Amino acid sequence: SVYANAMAQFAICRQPWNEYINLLTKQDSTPYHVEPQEKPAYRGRKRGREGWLFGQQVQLHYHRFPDEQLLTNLTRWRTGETVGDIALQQFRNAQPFDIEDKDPQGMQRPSPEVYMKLNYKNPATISRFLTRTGHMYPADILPLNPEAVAKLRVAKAQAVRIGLYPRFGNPFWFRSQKFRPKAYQENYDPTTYSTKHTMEHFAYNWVQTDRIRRYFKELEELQKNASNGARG
Amino acid sequence: YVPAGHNTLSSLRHELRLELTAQSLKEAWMRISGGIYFQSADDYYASVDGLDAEQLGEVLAALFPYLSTYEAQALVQCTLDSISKPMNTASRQLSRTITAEAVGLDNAPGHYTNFLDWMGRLTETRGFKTEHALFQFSRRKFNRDDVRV
Amino acid sequence: GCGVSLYSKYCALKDASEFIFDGPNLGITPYGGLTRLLARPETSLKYPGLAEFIMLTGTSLFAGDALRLGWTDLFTTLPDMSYHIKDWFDTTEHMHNDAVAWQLGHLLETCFKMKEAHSSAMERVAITPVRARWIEDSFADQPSVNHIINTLSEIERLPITAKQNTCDQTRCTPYTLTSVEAGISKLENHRLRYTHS
Amino acid sequence: GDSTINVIEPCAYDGKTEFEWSPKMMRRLMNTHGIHNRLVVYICRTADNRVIDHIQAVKENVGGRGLIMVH
Amino acid sequence: YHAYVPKGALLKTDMLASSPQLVTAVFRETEAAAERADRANDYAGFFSRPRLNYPVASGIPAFISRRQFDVQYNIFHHDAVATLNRHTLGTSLEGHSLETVIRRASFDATQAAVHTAAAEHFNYCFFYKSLRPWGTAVPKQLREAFQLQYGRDGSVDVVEEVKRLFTVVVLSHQERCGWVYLVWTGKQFDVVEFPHGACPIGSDLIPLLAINVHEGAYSLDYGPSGLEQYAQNYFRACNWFLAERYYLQATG
Amino acid sequence: MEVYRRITERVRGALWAHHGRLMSERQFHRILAYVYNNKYEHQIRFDRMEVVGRAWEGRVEVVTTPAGYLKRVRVNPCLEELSSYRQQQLILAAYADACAQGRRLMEKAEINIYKQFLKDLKPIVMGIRDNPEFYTVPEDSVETVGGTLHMGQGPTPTTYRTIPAAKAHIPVDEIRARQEWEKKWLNSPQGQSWALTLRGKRYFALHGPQYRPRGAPGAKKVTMPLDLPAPYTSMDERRLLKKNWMAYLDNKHVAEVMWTRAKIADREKLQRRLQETGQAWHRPINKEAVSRW
Amino acid sequence: EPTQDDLRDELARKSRLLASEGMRYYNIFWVRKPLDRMEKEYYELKRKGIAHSEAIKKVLEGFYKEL
Amino acid sequence: QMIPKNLEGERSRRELMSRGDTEFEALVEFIQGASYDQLISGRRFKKVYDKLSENDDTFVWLCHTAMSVLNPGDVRSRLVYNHLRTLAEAVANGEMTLRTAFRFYESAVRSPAYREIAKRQMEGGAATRLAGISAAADVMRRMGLTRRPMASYFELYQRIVERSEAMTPWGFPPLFQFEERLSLE
Amino acid sequence: VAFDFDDQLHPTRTLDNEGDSYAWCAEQDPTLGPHPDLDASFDPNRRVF
Amino acid sequence: FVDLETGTSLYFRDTRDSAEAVAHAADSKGLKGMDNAIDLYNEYRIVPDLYPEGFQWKHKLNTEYNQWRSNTWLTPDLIPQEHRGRFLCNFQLNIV
Amino acid sequence: TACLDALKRQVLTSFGMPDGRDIELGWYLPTLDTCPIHNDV
Amino acid sequence: KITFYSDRFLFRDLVNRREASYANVWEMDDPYRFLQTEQDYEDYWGDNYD
Amino acid sequence: CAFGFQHAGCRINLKATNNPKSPTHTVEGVFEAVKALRSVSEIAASRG
Amino acid sequence: INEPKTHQALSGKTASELSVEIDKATNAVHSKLTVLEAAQSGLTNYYCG
Amino acid sequence: QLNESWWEPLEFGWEQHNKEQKALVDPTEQRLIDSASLPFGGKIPPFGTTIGIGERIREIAEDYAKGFGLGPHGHSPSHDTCQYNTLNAEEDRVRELGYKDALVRLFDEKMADKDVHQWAVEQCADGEADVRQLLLSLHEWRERGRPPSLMLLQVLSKYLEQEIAAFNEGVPSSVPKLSLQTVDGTLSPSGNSGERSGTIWADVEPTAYALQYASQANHSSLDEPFILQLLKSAQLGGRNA
Repeated sequence: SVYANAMAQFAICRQPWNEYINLLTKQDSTPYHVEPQEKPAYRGRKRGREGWLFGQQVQLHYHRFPDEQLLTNLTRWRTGETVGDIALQQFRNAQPFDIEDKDPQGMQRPSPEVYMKLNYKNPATISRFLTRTGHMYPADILPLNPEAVAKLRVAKAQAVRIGLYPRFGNPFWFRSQKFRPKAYQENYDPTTYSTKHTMEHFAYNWVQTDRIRRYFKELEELQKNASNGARG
Repeated sequence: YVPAGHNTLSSLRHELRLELTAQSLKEAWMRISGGIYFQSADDYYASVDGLDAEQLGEVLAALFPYLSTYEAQALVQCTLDSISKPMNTASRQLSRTITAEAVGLDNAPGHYTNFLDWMGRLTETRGFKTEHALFQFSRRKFNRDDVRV
Repeated sequence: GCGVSLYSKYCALKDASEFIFDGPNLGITPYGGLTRLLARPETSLKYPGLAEFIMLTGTSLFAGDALRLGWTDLFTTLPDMSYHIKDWFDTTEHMHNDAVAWQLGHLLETCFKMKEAHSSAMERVAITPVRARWIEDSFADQPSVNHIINTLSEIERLPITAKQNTCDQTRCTPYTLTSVEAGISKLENHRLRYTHS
Repeated sequence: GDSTINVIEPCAYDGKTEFEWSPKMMRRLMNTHGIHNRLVVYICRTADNRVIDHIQAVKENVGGRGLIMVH
Repeated sequence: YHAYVPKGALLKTDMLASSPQLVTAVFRETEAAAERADRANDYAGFFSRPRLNYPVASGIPAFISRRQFDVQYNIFHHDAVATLNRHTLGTSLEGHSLETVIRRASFDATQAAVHTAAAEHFNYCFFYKSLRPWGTAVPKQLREAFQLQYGRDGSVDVVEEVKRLFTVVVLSHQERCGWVYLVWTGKQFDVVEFPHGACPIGSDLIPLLAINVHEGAYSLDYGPSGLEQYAQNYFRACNWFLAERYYLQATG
Repeated sequence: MEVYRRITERVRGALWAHHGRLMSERQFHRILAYVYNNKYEHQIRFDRMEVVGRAWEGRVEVVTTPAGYLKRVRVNPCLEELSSYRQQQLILAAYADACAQGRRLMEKAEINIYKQFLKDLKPIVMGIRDNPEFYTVPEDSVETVGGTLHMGQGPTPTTYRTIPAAKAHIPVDEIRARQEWEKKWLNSPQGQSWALTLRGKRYFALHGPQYRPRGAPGAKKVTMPLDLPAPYTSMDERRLLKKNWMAYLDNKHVAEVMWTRAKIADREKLQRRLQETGQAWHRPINKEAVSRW
Repeated sequence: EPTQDDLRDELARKSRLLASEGMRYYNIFWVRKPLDRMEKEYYELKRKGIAHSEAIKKVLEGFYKEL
Repeated sequence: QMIPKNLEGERSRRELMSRGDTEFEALVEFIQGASYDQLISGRRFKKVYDKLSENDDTFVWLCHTAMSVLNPGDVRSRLVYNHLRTLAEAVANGEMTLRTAFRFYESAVRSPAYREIAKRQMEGGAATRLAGISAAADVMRRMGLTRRPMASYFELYQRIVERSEAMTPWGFPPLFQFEERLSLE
Repeated sequence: VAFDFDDQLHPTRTLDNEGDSYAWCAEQDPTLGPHPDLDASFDPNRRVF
Repeated sequence: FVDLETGTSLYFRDTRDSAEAVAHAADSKGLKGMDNAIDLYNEYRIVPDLYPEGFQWKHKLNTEYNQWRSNTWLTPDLIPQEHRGRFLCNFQLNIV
Repeated sequence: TACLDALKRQVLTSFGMPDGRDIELGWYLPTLDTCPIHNDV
Repeated sequence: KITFYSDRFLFRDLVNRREASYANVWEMDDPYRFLQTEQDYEDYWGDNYD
Repeated sequence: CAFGFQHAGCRINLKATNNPKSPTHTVEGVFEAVKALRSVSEIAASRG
Repeated sequence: INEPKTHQALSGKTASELSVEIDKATNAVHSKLTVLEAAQSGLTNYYCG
Repeated sequence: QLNESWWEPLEFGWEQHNKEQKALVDPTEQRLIDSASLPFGGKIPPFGTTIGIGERIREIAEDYAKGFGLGPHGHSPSHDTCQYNTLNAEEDRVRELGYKDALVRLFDEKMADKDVHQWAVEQCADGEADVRQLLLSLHEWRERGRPPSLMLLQVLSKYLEQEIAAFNEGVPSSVPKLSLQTVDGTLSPSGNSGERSGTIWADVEPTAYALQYASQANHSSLDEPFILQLLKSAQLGGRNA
């Protein structure tokens, strides 16, 4: 306008409805948020509805809804066992891990520095993507970025041309091991494809659950032993 | 997520706390009784073999005198129930029913906690144990003697 | 267009609705059938004199005050609510008054009658409780406009501390850029960055 | 659940074959065994560079290039 | 309209002498009620002020006054439940009914505020229930239960002996802050007394009548000097149906 | 029209929800047809009469039938030269003024329609209502499975009662006594003389049915007003249950849905009444009148 | 199908009591939540001009205080 | 063959009214195999088992509805409640299949701007199931699906409790989920 | 080139800097978030690998 | 629709403005025309009656209707479960 | 925030207002934008 | 016929009906308000040879 | 005629030498076509 | 109403056309509801000037 | 009561009319309908079983039992959302109150064994009041809870005056006090606000009234020899039906 100064002093702007709505209280609220897993996608008239991850026909999860631990554990709740329940707390809404490939074919591996250090005079950063014999780890196994694979084939087979990488082998293997991610020893990367690892862990933690149970049942045995040994 | 206020690396050599919690009672008892744990009040009572409820109610009305009569018994039951699983008895159950009933329709939007309580109310009826029996019958957890009885 | 909207027997406002009955600013009598909505006994009662106020002083009403005058029942906060009406009335099937009444009323209830997803601190209100008092005092029952200009001259002189100079938190005129970082980023187009810091 | 365009066909699966419709051809479509039937709508582009259905084409007795059949 | 008409106001057979001020002041109130009620629904919590099954337009008849009962209900119980929803919402005991907060944060210091709030909340609920606008003659399944306990070569005044015991323990409470309940102890009746911070569920007893001897509970109706008249009047507005049908499920 | 559709829909729902009686839709539509022929018989002679409007100062004289049929336009020849447009708008304003007049009489006779149809639906609501078995409660009472709880707001209403707690007093009694007073009068000194006066011959004519000759239209004798004591007359549900229960269920189902919707009408008329006189608020704030049930 | 359809990350990773304050056993879906009111507080602060990291701390400190 | 008796008027209704509690009388006939002159027979047990599992269809359905339908409107609202009642009513009484009836449920008309009303109430979309299961128990206790009322609720409750233990305990492969050609044991 | 009902169609490639795509809703409700139908780098000639 | 009460207010939407409804400015009180109820019996039939009532008498059972009017009640094992008490048509079987 | 609060009090004084007045300050850029201030930085 | 009329075919007829008034009631409703041309009159009174 | 079609005509395969023909395929084909048929009122409503 | 270049300010002719399209729609037989509004293509904030 | 011939076997209100004949009439000349002769166990058969007799019976019973009108919350009971009687809360409330009246409760606790004829020929003098009318309204007010009539209410005002005062002792200035006043002949307890008798309920269903009332068994609803009556009742115990 031209001359709005009078009533433009108390202008009544618009209210934050987007914020109000986003900050309403939701019947689906979660203490710790988790992005739901992918649904089955119709793969053709030959293949029907299959998920992509391994071909599941459902949505991999453990608990969907806000109640399904409470509803499962109702009578405990009405006798009052679920006031202190930490078994209804830690695992009220535990959803499965990102059991997938965030970037499957490996577009994000390696890290940008590694390219610039992937040249011919760089057997050090070459040999951190080749097998202990110089073999590339196959694309199904170590999914590399295509540019990485190109720079790497030419970098290895140029270093080998000028004789600055062994025509066979991996001279930087143990030094390279620090960069290569030691995974199946202690830490459990839930997105591993080794299932021996997952079974070690399921055992070891089932070992420990059985260990609680063992310790306390033998303590109760000891108690009933001390009964007759102390009173009679 | 590790729940709130629940300490993980808490030991027994870790000094005792002060909060009247089920976890606190259970760990203090782990220090105290060495290894006794009861699946309810009545495992402890089958261990004590003839100590009734009043037989500890009077003990504690004495032990701490500013408590009233039934309140001594209540401390009894509560320490039991807190180092155990809470008990299934017509006493507690009529407490719950009379109380929720005097409480009335609630302020959760869809009478939600009322429906939680009523889905509890009929979960401890005979009809529930009747149908639980019928369901188990459909599963054959029994034997010839059961059939005959 | 004020009369257009407010006279359709289902006038769903939004938080974008605002009725500029501001006529005389162009030197005309206000026009548009809203004058009788303003001369509704109900407004003259609820925010008295504000009836005369909107006519004479060019001021805009809004979603909230349009609601409180008792003007329109409906009010949305949804996106593309026209489309959400259209597809609902597609899925509808029977064209009998007993069926349209429900297939309609149900949408009014679900997306429009401000139930359980609303808040008065959330609606544009331009006669907010203070302003209601201001205006009932200043504008009600003064049979002229020179009347009102004397009656308001006084209320400019009444100092800040009087027992009738009611402050108000203001939904202040926002600035242009809301932040001084944005001010500097706006300036850097009119300048030449230097080739080192 | 099903599309309102039940079927839709081109008058010609070819472009090199323009099918000019006689006004009588287009009058023997709206005449199903004695029942006047404007059901299946046929689009034909007249000589006036207008694009009209066969119904307004035979209400003015002009026939046009065949464009589509649809119903 | 009942859903919009604000939560305390009273529509009327409008007088048609409704002045502009007459209308503008009540609208100003309703707009106040509107934002305080859009404020209640975010100050709000798990528990709520139990509704009562009877009118209290005037006083609960021949016992209490409109103003006196609106005092307790509207301020003191609303206080109790409001601090309960301050205190339980957000502690390891959240959102299971009073019957489980009481019992699992009972007899405890480190949660003393919690248990006090809980018990007082219930207490108010039960007094509310145990009233009734014109009193229930003690029923025939109940009077005999009280004959079995307090009949000592007696006449029809055995429930009168129990009223005697009611008034007796009303006055044998002195702090003038608390509750006197007739209960069923799991073996026999006894008019138990109650501090501020306890309930018959902390006491494990079956509440069969709820009396409120808080100084504030009769300050306005008769004052502290009319406590005996109040402990009497309460029996023209107690609900021996509630009492008796609780007693029967109590026994078996 | 919908005034009388609303009225008789609410009366239908009444004579059912206030007594287990159903009105026969044969009758329900004989009522509305009598109102529609009320309007046709007004419109008939309304089309033998004229309303005259006139534009500025009376230069254009538009002669019309009150229904709005422009019959004649006498014009001043200072108007033939305005334009084609302004001629249009001026004759249109003259038409509009005449229409205002005719519709003024039209609304002055639609109140006569209201009133004859009301004298008509009198003995029916007087039937359902002016019987010993007619009683309501206060609209605020929380009607419970076994009766009606009490209100809390606006204490001590004023329960009326339209009926003499004495013995029965019915309009047929009143009218028979009316003719008896009339008789004693036409016997009395002022009676027999006023009867020979114009004031008496005029009354005799405009109100003496038993004096219509053989042939004249109108009531040809004197009539007592009608008597339809609902709670003492099973109206239709008897016939419906005898013949077929299907029609019974649906006829009562409609009468009940009709009363239900007249209730919804009172509810929304009240809702605006409150948002007008400052009782209620434009969006729900008082949920506990719905959420505590 | 409309039926089968489907920041506070850090307001959680900094306080496990802030998450669960209505949602430990079953999301108490009608009481206003501390995570909620802290989101509201966060946005008010960041529009008052406090940087992201510092509004994080001030939100958490205001919560800890009101606890 | 599971051929139901084609009913009639008085005579079939005599045979049908004098039935009494078939589930019990089956149990009577099963146990009576414990008497001296009879043996406990798997055929009697299986007639009992089917006379008790008669309402398998309605129960498996309503359990799917409660627990596999993210965001089912307001089921306690009489609209969706009537969708539920009429569908489950015609799931028993065989007029509808489980699969088609579930599609009718998840497709019935609920509320305009449905996603928009949802994304206001639900973070991940999947609402609380208590309204759902209360609605379904109300369904089977309003419709006399069972002769002994608490049975409806008990099965409705326990089947849900038991499934609550499975991995992906709330996804069902649409083929095997309800009836079709090829099913699961 | 053909879009389903409940499936969102393409996002509009904003200007490069994408500071003002939220500043040009300054007229709008103050708190509006980023528009879901806006994009800095939506290129429909992007060849997927 | 008549059951679920929602929307029965619209038939009395005219009472938005009390003064206007009493004034009867526009006849258009009706949700669909001049009256709330004008031609409830014809005008609504204009829509292609895709889902018609059909046979809806509960006078005598589905079974007894099927039985009086059809040669299928005689042949019970033939009609599968869904169609059982339904048909009122005398089906001729032609074995191709 | 010290200097800005000083500035706000001085502004109120030279303005003829109390010091505890609810006052926000806003840059007025060379381009007729306005950009509120809250800090010392 | 199998003509499909667009949703608002009747607007022309509807405004002609909303506006057309009649000198009196009987011109408003008489049995020959249908009959417009000699074709209409003969197709009506063809049966009636008299 | 078992459907009641007074004015209709079905043709299959263009001619009875065109394979496949069989009593099965004939009954199946005609019933499939009668299924695919849309009513006129349904056509109209579909076009609104 | 599609008229943002003049802020939805209806000309005389446009209001004469609108008086007829409004009732042409509110007289059609398959009209249950008539959502009348302004199609501000991003060029105005006005409903009907 | 359908005029159709399939309806009358399953006597429709069998168990309810039984409850009413058990409660509100003497066991000496009265009826009782039996689920034995009643088809499906007397109760309705479950859903899947009967090919539709029980179906259409439930459906007619439904449509005749549906409640219509606005309720205390502003909705027909089948409005889309506004639920009533949630978890039977209305019968909960009506139990936790009962339809119990101060005035008749006091008349009881006063007479408490008297034969009503005895009391009536007492309170009616020779010419003061007619025993016919006073007995009539006495009964119709005693059972089948009504507001007591004018004459009978004044007779109560005089006769109960001691218990009336004992009710009227401890009132403060503001509370209600049972004031048997008939300023206007309006007997509606909302017109008196329930003071002319101690009634919550502005109009009680006569029969749910009489059901609670006859369950209050201080009246001699068993003409038997007394020690036999109490012996049978005790021995056959609390499940005597």
